[PDB]
Amino acid sequence: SDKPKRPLSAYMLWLNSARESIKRENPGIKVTEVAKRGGELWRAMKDKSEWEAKAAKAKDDYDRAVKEFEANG
Repeated sequence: SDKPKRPLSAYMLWLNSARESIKRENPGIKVTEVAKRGGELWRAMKDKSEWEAKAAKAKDDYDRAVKEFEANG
């Protein structure tokens, strides 16, 4: 397999689910101003338990899969 979905922060998972809808509604906003606004929708949407818990899942499928990813010496 290739590089597995590395584990990250919850606010990040949502950042990926809104990265496309973020640059669209935004004027090609810079990556530095993309996080300042991404923090408003993140806490203005529903909650974090969605992504946060989701990160754990990648964790299990990440420690076990990375091995396969690292077994390509």
